[PDB]
Amino acid sequence: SETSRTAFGGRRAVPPNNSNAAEDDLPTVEEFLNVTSVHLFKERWDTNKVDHHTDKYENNKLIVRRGQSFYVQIDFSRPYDPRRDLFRVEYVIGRYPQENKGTYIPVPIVSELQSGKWGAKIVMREDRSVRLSIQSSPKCIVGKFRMYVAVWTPYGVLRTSRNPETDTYILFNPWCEDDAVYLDNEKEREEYVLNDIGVIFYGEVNDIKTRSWSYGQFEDGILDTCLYVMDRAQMDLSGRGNPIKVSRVGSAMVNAKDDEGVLVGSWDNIYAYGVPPSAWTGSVDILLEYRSSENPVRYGQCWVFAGVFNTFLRCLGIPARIVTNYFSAHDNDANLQMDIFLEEDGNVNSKLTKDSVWNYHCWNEAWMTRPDLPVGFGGWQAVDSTPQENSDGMYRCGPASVQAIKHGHVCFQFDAPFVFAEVNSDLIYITAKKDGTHVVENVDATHIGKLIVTKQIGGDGMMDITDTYKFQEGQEEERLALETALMYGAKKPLNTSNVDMDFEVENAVLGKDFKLSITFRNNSHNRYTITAYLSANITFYTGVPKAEFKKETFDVTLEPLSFKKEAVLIQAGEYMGQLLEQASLHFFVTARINETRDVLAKQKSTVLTIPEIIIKVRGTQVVGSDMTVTVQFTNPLKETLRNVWVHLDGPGVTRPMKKMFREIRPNSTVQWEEVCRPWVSGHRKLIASMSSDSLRHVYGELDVQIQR
Amino acid sequence: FGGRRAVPPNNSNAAEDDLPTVELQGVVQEFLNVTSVHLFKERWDTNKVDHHTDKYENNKLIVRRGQSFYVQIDFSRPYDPRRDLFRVEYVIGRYPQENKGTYIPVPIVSELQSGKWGAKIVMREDRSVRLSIQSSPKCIVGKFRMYVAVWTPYGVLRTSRNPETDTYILFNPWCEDDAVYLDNEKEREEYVLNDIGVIFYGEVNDIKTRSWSYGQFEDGILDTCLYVMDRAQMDLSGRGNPIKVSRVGSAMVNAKDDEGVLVGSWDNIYAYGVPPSAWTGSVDILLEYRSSENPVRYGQCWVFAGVFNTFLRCLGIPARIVTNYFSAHDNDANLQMDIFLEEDGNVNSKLTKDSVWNYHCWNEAWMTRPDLPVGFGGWQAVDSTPQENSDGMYRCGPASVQAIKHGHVCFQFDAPFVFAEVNSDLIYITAKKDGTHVVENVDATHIGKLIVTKQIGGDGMMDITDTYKFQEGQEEERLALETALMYGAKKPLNTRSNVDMDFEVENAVLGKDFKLSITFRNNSHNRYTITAYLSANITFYTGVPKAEFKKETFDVTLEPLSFKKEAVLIQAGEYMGQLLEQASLHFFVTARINETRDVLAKQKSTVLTIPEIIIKVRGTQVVGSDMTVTVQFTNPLKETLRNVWVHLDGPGVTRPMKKMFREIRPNSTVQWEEVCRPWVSGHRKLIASMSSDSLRHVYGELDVQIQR
Ligand SMILES: [Ca+2]
Ligand SMILES: [Ca+2]
Repeated sequence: SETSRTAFGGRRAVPPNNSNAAEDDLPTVEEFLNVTSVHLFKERWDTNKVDHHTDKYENNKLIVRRGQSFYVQIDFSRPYDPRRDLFRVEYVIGRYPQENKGTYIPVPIVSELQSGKWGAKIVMREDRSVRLSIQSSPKCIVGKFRMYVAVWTPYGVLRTSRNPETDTYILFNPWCEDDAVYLDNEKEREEYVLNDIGVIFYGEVNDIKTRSWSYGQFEDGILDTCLYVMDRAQMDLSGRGNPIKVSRVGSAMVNAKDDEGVLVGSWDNIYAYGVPPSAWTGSVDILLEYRSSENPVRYGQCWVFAGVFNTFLRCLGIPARIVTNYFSAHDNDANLQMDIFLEEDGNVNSKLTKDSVWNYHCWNEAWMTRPDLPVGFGGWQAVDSTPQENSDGMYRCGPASVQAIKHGHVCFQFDAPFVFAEVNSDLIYITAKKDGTHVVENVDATHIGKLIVTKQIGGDGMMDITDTYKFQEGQEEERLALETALMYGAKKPLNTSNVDMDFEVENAVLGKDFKLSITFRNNSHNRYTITAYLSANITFYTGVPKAEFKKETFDVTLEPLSFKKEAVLIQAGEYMGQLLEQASLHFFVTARINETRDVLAKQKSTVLTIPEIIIKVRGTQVVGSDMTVTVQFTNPLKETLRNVWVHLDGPGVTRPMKKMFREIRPNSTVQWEEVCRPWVSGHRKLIASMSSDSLRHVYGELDVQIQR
Repeated sequence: FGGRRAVPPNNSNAAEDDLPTVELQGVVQEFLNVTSVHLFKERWDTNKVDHHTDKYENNKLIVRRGQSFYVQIDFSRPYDPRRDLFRVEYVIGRYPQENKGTYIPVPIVSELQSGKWGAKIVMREDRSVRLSIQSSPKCIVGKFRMYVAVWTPYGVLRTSRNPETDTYILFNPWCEDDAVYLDNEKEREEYVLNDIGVIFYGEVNDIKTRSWSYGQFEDGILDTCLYVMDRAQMDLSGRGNPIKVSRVGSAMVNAKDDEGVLVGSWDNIYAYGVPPSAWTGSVDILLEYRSSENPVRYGQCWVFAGVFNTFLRCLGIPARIVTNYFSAHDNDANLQMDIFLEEDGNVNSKLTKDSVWNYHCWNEAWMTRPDLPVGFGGWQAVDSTPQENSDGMYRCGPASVQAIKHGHVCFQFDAPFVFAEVNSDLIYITAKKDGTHVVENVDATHIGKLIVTKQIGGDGMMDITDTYKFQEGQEEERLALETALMYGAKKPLNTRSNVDMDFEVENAVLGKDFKLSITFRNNSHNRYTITAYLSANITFYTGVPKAEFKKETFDVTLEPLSFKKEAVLIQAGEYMGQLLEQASLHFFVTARINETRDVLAKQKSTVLTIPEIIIKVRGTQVVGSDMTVTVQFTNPLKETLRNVWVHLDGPGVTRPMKKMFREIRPNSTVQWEEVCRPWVSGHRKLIASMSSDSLRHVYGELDVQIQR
C-alpha cells in the first residue's frame, strides 16, 4: 500500500443485487417523442390478466407470466414515426440493475415476436398512440419490476420518471411450453397452481384423516410477502428465474433458525409463547405476520411448514402439492435401517430403542424440468422444509427428483439419499444380549413409506402416489433402484420358525375403550411354547414415545397346524389422562419362541378420532353480500376445556379470525357467529380449528357456493 | 416434552454425559477392579511415533484411525480368562449411542480384524494386562473418553471419569482402508505433517511467494479444530466422513454475522481489526477465535485458505493450497466474462463491472469419493471464499478436481462454479449508441491460465494447471466443455481481418518507472490503419478498479505481412500515491481497425515489487536454548509510515507476536529483537510481516536449523 484514502469497495465493483424491494433512481435524461401516458390494460376482467391467469390476485397492479405476450399502450406527444423515432420499453429490478445480469431489460421493438426472447411488436398505431404486444423471455427473473419508456436521441436518452402505477409483476408460467415450469394439463394447472384451498392428510395409515388448509395465494399482500421472503434470504435477483433455486432457497427460509426464517419449529406440546401448530388454519395469517413483524412466527410442525411453502410456490407460479408419507423415517442420515432392540426374553428394550418412525410426515412437491440432470428427471421434485441432518447440516432437503428417487439415482442433487431413506428404510429387530453382543433377528421391509398420498385433482379425495416414489416390493426395478442407491449415498450398516403372528387394533373415538387382538398361525407340525409381550405407548405423531400406558404378557402354547387368536380390551382410563396432541398410540407385540429362540415382532399405530367443529351458514351467499356463519363446538369430554381458542378461515370468504371462550364445561356447546362478506365467487370453503389449554387438533369445515 | 426426537442431537464433542460406574439390574461381589490404566502416550514412545502424532504439543494420547496402539490395564487381581468378561469403551458426546458410532464397546478378541474395533491381549503379567487396540478406519474423528467396563451377570461395573485417559482419534493417511489414504510417504509428509506453507500471489507473469504458518501441531490448535465443529453444531456421526468435515469446516471459515472464524473484508482500511495482509499464519487467528468465541477481523481468500489448510492437516486430512491466476470468481457458473467497448474501441468502464481476480487461492483436500462414480477420488477442491452457488452466498466444494477436468459437473458439490472459475472466456462486446450490443471477440486463454501450489520438499511452485484442464484446443477439452454445458455450466451469448495484437509490461519495483510495449502483427496482404487505446487502472488484487491513472491513444499504420511495435513509458509519479495494498495495476489495450471495423483487445496485470523484511538470528540454535531474533524493516518510500505493526512467527520457534512502531521516517529503519527458545528441532522458519496505515503486504522470512 501507500494510500489514497477512504474505505474502498475491493471485493466487487457493484454490491449484490439481492433485493426486489430496493431500487435505484434512473436518470430521466442520459421535438423528440415524449410519453404523455401509459395504459397496461390491467383490470382483472381484461385480456392480459385473464389470459395470463392472474385475475385471481387481490392486487391492482399488472401481473403477467413469463414467456407470454401481453398488450400495453403508450401515448406520445405526437404520432410515432418510424422514419425518425427510436424508443423502447424497459423493465428494471433491484438497486443495482445490469443488463447482463438480467435485471435491466431493454425491450427491443421487433417486426415479429421470437420464441424465447424479450421483444415488443407494434400491433397498432392510432393518432399519437402505439399498442405493443410485449413478449418476455420464458427464463425471465420472477419478481416485481419497474417499467420505463426510453427515447433515444442524438444527444442521449430521455426516459419516463418513476411510476408505481405501472409496476409489473412477472411470474412463472405453467401454461408457457418453453418455461421450465410447463405443466401440459389444464386440469392439473388449475389444481396445482390456481386452487387456493388444500387438504392435509394425517392420522395413521389405517385411519387416515383429512383437514382443510387455506393456501390463500391470491389474497391481498401474499404475493408481496413471497417476494419479501426472497429478500430476507438476500436471494440474488439473477437466480429468481430458476424454479430450482427458488425452491431451494425459499424452502430454506420456511423453518426459522435463530430469528431468521418464517416459522419457529416446536413439538413440545405446550407452546408457551406462541400458538400451537395445530391451531393454524392456513398460510395467510402466518405469512402476513411474518412480513408484519419481520420475525419468525411461532410455531409450526411439518404440515404447517408444508402449508406455507405450498403457498409460496403456488403464488409465484410453480405448480406445487403437499404429500403425506405414512410411516416416515426422518432423521435417517441416509441409512436404510431403523433399529428396534429386544431383550433376550423378547421384550422391547426401551433404553436402546431410540429411533422412531413418524406415523406420518408431510413435505412438498414442485413441478419443473431438471435441465441440470440427465434427461428423464424433471416433473415433480420433492422438497422437505422440515430439516434433518444432510450432507451440509441440519437443513431442508431438496429439490430431489421423485423419478431419480424412484430409480435410486440419488447422486443427483439435492439431498436425494435422505428422501430415498425417508420412504425405503427397513425395520431391523435386533437382540441386545446381556453379555453386550447384538444379534439380528429379522427385518421388516414393508412398514416405512407404506402409503404416500396427496389431494386429488377433482375434489377433497385422497390420491395414492406411493408408486411414484417406489417400485413394487419384490420385483426387479425395486431391486435395481436399491442397488444403485447403495452406490450413491444410501447406507445399510448391518448386514442382513414357521410361526406367523399378527395383530389388529380397533380405531376409537377419544374417550372410548377399544379392542386389540393378537393372532398366531403355526403351520409347522411341532408344538411351541411362546412368551409374547404387549407394550402400548403414548406417542407424538412423530413416533416419539412419552409413556408406556399399558404393558402385558401372554403365555401361549401353539399346537401343530393351529390358528390361535387372543383378545384384550384397553379401557379409556388406561390412556385418558395421558394423551398427547394428535392422540396417537403405538403398539409393540413381540414374542420369543422357547424351542427355537426365534423372534416374532410386529408394530401398529393408532390415533383416537377427535371431535369435529360444526360450521353452518344462513343469509344470502353472494359476493359483496353479508352472510352469517356460525362456528359450533360441543366438548364431549369431562374436563372443563380452558382458554378455548377457535379460529375461522376460508379464502375469498373471510380473512383468518380467532375467538377464545374462557371455558367449555363438560358437554356444553359454544357458538360464535361472524358476519362475512365474500369477495370471491363460486365453490368456496369455511375452515375452523380449536385449541384449548389441553385438547386441540380439532378441525371443522363447510363447503359454500357463492354467487355473483 | 421433546416430541421432535427421542434423543437430542449429539453434536458437540465438548459436551459429555456421566456413564454409571455401576449400572446394575436385577436380582442380587469381587469381579475385577481396574487399579490403573496406562496408555504409553509419551511423545518419544511407539504409539505416537508409529501413529505420526508425536509432533502435537499435547500431552494426551493421540492416535489415527484404523491402526493399532497399545494400552495396559493393571487390575486389583490377575485377569482370569476362565471367568472374567471385560472391555474398553470409547464414548463421545452427551448422547452417545452404539448404533451412531458414539458409544464404542471394544471387544477383547483372539486376533485383530481388519476394519473393526477390537483389542488383543498381547501380554499378561502379575495383575497387569497389555492390549493392542485397533479402531475402525471409519471411526468418528474427535477427542474420546475412555472407560473400562466389567460384565457381571447383573450388568456392568465401570471406571469413573478420568480426563488423563481422554484419547484423540484422527484421520489416518497411512491407513490403506481409510478414505483419506495417500499411498506414499513424501506426499504424506508434505500434505499432512508439514506445518509451514508457501502462498503464491502476484500475477501470472510475476509470481510472488510468502510463507504461512499452518502450525497444526501447536498447543491448543487441535482442540480449536474440534471447537470449530462444535460451533457448527456438526453431528458427531458425520465427523468421520472427510467429505462432510471439509463441507462443514469450510463453511465455518468465512464469518456470516457473528458465526464463523474470519470476517472477510476487502476495503483497504480494516478499521477495528487486523489487515488481512498482516497475518503470518493460522495460529493466532484460531486461538483468538477460540478465546473470544467470535469472528476474527479480518481475512481475504489466502487467509481463509491458510486457516482451512490448518484445520484439515490438523484433523489428518491431507491438504494443500492452490493459487489460480486470473480467476473468474462470482461467476454464477457462466463461462463468459464481459468487457463492454464504446463504438470507437475504448473500454466502456460504466458498463464493464465484472473483474477477473489477478489470483485467487483455495484448498484441495485428499479423499475417496464413494458417493461418486469411480475415478473421482483424490484432490477435492474446496473454496471457503463465498460466491453465489446453487444455495446462496457460500463456500464451494468439495468438488472432485477430476470431475472438473472432465466437465462432469453434476456431481456434488458446486462443481459448475469451480469449473467456471478456471474455464471462463473474456467476451469483448461493443455497446452501441442506440442501445444494441455487438460481440467482437472471445479470448479463451486468459482465465485459469496458470494454477500452482507448493512443491513437495521445497518452496518452489508446482504447476498443476493440467490437473484442472486438458490442453487448450484439443478433443479432451472440447468434450469436457460440452459435457459441462449439459450439467450446470452456462454460456449465455452465442459466439478476423488477420491482424494480431499483444503486449508486454515490464515488472518494476515500487517507486520505479517501467515500460509497456505493444506489438501488432499484420498477417494479411492488406495495409491497415488503426486507432489504439490504452487504459491503465489502479486495482485491488481481485481486479476491482479504483482509478484510471494513465490513458494514451495512438494511430498505427500496419504494412502488409509485418510487425509494428509501440513502446510506452510509465513514470513513477503517474501511479505513486494512488496504489492499493498489493500494488496491482491493470492494462487494457484495445484497437479498432479502420478498414474492417475489427476489434483487437488484450489485457495485462502487473504488481509493483514491494520491499522484503530482514530477519537475522544469533546465539545457539538448539531446542530449549535461547536465541536472539532480529527483525528489521527499512521504509523505502519517501513518505513517513504511521502505526507500523510488525509480526513475527515460526511454528516450533515462537508463538506469533507483534510490536508497533508509531512512525518510521523516509529511508529509516526500525529494529525488533526477540529472545526465542525453540521447542522443535530440524529445519524451521522464521516469518515476518509489516502493515501500516498506508503500506502493507510486506513480508520476510529466514530458514533456521534448530539443533536437538
Ligand atoms: Ca420397503
Ligand atoms: Ca480457457
